[PDB]
Amino acid sequence: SMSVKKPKRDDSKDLALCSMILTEMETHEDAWPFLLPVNLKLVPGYKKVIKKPMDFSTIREKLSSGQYPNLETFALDVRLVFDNCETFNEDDSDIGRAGHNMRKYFEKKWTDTFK
Repeated sequence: SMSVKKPKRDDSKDLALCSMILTEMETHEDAWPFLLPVNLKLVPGYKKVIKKPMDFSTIREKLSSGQYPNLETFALDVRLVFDNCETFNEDDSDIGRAGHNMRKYFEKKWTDTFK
């Protein structure tokens, strides 16, 4: 509350550390469904169904241009990429499996870097 603060967690490396996590997600062999925005002209249903499209290239641009106010807003966009994937793709598909794999990979890097 006013004039009453928890001890100050060092957040000065968070930008760099989120950038490294993102590089590792970009270079995973199962990243291919997530590297670029879904083409809304060429994928029937996507525009209407997925209210908030997100992909790695869009996170990378937001990161590089100071559009994440803190590391939690960054995690929310990464998770949004996989939540969208689950909404639109069957579990038993290459893309559906890719998303489960990448979400796992992300959550481990996230815990090991920050928790």
